[PDB]
Amino acid sequence: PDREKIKLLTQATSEDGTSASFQIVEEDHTLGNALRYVIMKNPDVEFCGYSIPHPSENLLNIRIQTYGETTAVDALQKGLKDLMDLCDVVESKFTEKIKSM
Amino acid sequence: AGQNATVAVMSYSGYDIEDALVLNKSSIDRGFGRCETRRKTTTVLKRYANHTQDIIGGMRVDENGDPIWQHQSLGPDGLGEVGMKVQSGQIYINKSVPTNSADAPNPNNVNVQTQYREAPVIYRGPEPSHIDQVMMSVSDNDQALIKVLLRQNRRPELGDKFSSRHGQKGVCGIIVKQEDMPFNDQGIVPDIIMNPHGFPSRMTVGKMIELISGKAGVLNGTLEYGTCFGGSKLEDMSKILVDQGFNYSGKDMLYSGITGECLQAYIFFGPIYYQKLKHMVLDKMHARARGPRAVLTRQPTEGRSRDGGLRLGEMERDCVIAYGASQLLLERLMISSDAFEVDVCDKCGL
Amino acid sequence: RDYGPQEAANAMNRMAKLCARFLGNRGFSIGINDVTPADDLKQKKEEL
Amino acid sequence: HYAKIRPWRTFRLNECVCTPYNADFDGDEMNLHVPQTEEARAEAINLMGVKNNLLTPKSGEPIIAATQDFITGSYLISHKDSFYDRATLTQLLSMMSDGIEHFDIPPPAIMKPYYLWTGKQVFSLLIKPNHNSPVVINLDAKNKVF
Amino acid sequence: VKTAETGYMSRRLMKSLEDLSCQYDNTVRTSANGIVQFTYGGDGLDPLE
Amino acid sequence: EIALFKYRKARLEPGTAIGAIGAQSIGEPMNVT
Amino acid sequence: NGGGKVKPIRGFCQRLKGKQGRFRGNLSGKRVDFSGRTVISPDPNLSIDEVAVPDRVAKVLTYPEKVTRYNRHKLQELIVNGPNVHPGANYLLKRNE
Amino acid sequence: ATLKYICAECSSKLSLSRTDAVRCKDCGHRILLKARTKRLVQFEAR
Amino acid sequence: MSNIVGIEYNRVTNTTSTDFPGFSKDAENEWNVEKFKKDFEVNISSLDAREANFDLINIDTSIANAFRRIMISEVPSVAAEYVYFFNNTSVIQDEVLAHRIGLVPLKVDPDMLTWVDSNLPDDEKFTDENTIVLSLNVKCTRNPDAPKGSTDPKELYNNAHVYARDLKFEPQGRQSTTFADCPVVPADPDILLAKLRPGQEISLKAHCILGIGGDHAKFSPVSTASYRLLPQINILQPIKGESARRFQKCFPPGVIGIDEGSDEAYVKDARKDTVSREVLRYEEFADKVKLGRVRNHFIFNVESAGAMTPEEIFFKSVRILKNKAEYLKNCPITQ
Amino acid sequence: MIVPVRCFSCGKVVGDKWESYLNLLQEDELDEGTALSRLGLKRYCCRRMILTHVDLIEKFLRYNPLE
Ligand SMILES: [Zn+2]
Ligand SMILES: [Zn+2]
Ligand SMILES: [Zn+2]
Repeated sequence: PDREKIKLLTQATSEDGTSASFQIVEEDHTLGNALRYVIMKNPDVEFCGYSIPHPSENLLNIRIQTYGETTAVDALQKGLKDLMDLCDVVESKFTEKIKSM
Repeated sequence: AGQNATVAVMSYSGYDIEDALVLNKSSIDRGFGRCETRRKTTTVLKRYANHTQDIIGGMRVDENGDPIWQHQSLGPDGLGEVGMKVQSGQIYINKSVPTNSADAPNPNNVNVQTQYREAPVIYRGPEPSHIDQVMMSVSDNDQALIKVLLRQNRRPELGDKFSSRHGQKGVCGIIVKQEDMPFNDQGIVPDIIMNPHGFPSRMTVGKMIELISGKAGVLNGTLEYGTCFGGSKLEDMSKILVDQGFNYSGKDMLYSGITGECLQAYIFFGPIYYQKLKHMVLDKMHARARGPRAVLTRQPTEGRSRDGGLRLGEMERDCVIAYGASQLLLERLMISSDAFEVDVCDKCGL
Repeated sequence: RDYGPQEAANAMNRMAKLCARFLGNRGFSIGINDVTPADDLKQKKEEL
Repeated sequence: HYAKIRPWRTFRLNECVCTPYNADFDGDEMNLHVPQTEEARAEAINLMGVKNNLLTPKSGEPIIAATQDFITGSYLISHKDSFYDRATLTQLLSMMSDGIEHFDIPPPAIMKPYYLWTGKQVFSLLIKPNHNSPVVINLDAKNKVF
Repeated sequence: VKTAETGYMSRRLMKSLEDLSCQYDNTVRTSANGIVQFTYGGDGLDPLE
Repeated sequence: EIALFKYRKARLEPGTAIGAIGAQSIGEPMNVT
Repeated sequence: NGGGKVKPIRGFCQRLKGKQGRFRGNLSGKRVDFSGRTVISPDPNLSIDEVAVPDRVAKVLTYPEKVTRYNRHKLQELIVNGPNVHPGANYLLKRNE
Repeated sequence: ATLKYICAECSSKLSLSRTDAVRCKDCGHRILLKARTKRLVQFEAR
Repeated sequence: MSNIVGIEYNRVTNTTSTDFPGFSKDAENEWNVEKFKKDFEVNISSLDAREANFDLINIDTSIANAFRRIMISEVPSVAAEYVYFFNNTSVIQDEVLAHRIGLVPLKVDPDMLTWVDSNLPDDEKFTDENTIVLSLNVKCTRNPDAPKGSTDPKELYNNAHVYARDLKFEPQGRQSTTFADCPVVPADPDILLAKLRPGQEISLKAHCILGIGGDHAKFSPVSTASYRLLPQINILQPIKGESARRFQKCFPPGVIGIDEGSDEAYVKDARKDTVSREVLRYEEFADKVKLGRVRNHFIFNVESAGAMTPEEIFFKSVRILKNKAEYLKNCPITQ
Repeated sequence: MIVPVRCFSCGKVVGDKWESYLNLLQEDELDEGTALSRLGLKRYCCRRMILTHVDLIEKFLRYNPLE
């Protein structure tokens, strides 16, 4: 339950899902590029970007401004666990083949 | 003098911009472009007309078993030794001279010919160095002479002049981690990654050929001749390259250091010989808060080294007047410059 | 000349902070054939 | 300048302001000052400061602007032959201002043959990224190579 | 060498003109308050803006 | 509103030093000279 | 004497006259304290109207502050770090001067 | 050896008294250098 | 376009993924799985002990690209970092010599250890099952056997070339008894650390510790890892005969193949070509040929230092990302 | 001074190969690239350092303090 992972940025977001900017400390384009592809194929998702402010320090902004219907964090949760399902499917296929050689 | 370093001409990592090269970690980590920097500080030891030598005495060792940190920079000899990190503030030679050494000797002495004002010289600088070698030896006049050499290796930190040996004279830009900047097929990752815009206006295609020749020679397994109106010509390399599978144009696809997709234009990249220069930043970066003042003009001292202060020239100064800033002059040319109060007399002002 | 500096230069900073990644991500470079004249023109100039 | 502290060791500015200094980087050694008394601070920053001096007087012209990369980079995104999709534009508009902003998406440059947006748009948002963006602009002129 | 002379020319070119300012009359004056020009450029308008 | 606005906000306001900006301004960077 | 013609017997009207001679470069041209010097390197993600000043000079590059009111709850702390780490101070000057 | 130091040319272990002379013994050659300390020393490679 | 990147002489085309239902009036391929689970597949090229190669299919750029990234950087590994010396006289400066050691690979299974705290000091730092340390000391000995001159400086001088095999190890309490079947071994036991000659000696012990590759390449278990993005050459018209036999000499040897003059030039296989694209330089092959590479398909291979089996590398690498996302969701976001 | 154990790009272990290379050049003189090619060097950045890196330590051991 570490209170430092990501933070809702009140500066960027307005209200009610829609725009939400979540700066992930201690992470990189691995999770960003990996995740955006997942996120955008959730129907409600509209603008899911990310960037580092600068490689000169480790901080990672991720960005979702979407429609009404569901809520910002709900996307990141949903498609995030979807990215978990990715991981399982990956090891599912891969380790199957390799143990079967 | 230099490295043979692989590069990809590209504007990647907009930290690049103008002439400013940019590098690869897990390469600098792998030993790319590293420099042992050696210096020496001699201290002459001469006898003084009082006939008392200038002495090396040292090794205090209070505290029950250790010499104080400031004085912990040695061993029982009383002088610097091999293989020690020395942080600035320490003693890399302890030189004790008699404070009466310059006095007028008389046809008498009794017991103490000591009276030493000891002036050991202190390593000063931002970053630890090493004493790996020292010399006690004599000059011609038969006097003790000590010479030590201090060294520190410099990982090529941000802001180092890197010549491309073809005329490209540039600073190392913001050091990339690893993944960022491309990799391509066999996964070969460029080391230096350099802006194209230098080539059009500086208008030098010689390097642009040199890269071709480089990717060639390795692939045939040769060094590559070139010389004025001579050396290996270009066309031959084409076949030389294509047979082994690289585009004769000397270009290839790469893949996004970040995104991991195809790069939207073929990139010209390969081997080029680079080199590292003097004017290492760590030498050059210079700053003060309140530094010494010179007795005659009572104000900051001259340039780098001794200590700081920087130059507002007239031609430099007056630029502020175009903005007409009253106080910026005062704080700048007065309150922070020479802080003084004259006392005068209304009647007959003096 | 319209909206004043603070938002003006802001438009710049978002400009650059765009390009410095985008230029890089897409990629741009030179290549020999761009400098190299391809057959053709060398005959024209060669006469000229 | 408002000074921001960062690691390593050197002076680092935003390249668009190079042209006043005509700094080629390379060996160039700047001269860094901090003031001491207060009134000189508000003086320098709020008068002599960058944004105020954004135009250079003699020409009555904005000396500071993008050079080199940022120009040619723009020329690629600006270029007519380009396009962008929902993803590509998204991550761009992100990378344009690293986060921190609400946005709005103008209708797609094209339609039933998929959907896209062109550079002219995605750059248009660079000027007016949002609703609440007070930067309503009309402009026209010749560039060079016309 | 041209940059040499040019720099010098900026020094001197300043000097004779080194102090000239605009007063609240829209009348540019020197310092000791002899008047150099009445309405600046017949305009009074900053070439900058 | 725009025109006369800018025109009014375009003026020398007192205290800005012209001579200096002119100083800075000039120098940089058949037979006749 | 000497008399191999030592050149610069001159000490005075000189020391007041040209170049490093005071009344231009050592007086109107004063070499001023509280400064710093380094080479450059580009930072685009840094906004315009900044300069990245490296922490290592910030440690020695200081600014005068008169504490007031609002200041303590920052400044009372800013001491507890001390000169070593960056978000801190070094010199203190009391009200009793 | 754990004694003090070495020649320049002759290159042999040699000690010295306090305030005696720098000339080596094995060789008449004057200059000489100092052996590396038997004391421990530490880096971190990275 | 149909997972095939446009390949041209002056440019390349058709890049970003483009499978998601953002950009299409017909909105399809919206996430799910099953379509993907049952759709996604994989192949294996071959394996080594120290190197792996295989084939991947039906996924995007990103997650694979991440796998490369987290591979070359984030996967933890154990290597020498901190260095101890008992003197040294040798010619290499002890700095460089140090920088040489930890930069060598070491074959030992990670996860046999833990991470080390940054905080706790001194002896607390390097402890038992959380730590390794090795030592080497050799003094060169002039061999009384000197059959000739200018022979190898071993026939001159015994053990004048220090190798990785020369690197020995000190086990410790519970540190010894656990690795009995898996003693530490230094990658390639033959590597030149230093050269020297008699009267010269080096004594050292440096700590091999777990680390993360992104921070230093000496922590990379992976010499290199890359997905060569699979090309697909598409052919047009019979175009047979002599210049068709030339048409393969245009490309690398395996490439296409010549069945018969009438049976023209048939593709043997893809993936044997560097996409070096000079069917586009001669231009008379142009309209009868086109080029392509496939987004959905990945040539992939991994050069691993030899520490562990590279199949373990990639296999772990994903699970690290699983650990990452799983770890992340469970943490609530502050407001 | 001695061949870096890993290259500046791949960082594949070079160290073993130098000796085996140099011997493979002296014993059985053979074409450079091909040597490396049948020594197992493919990547050219990996390759440059075997085609390059003049050894300075052997030319140093001429000079040594101890002799
Ligand atoms: Zn008086
Ligand atoms: Zn001797
Ligand atoms: Zn390599």
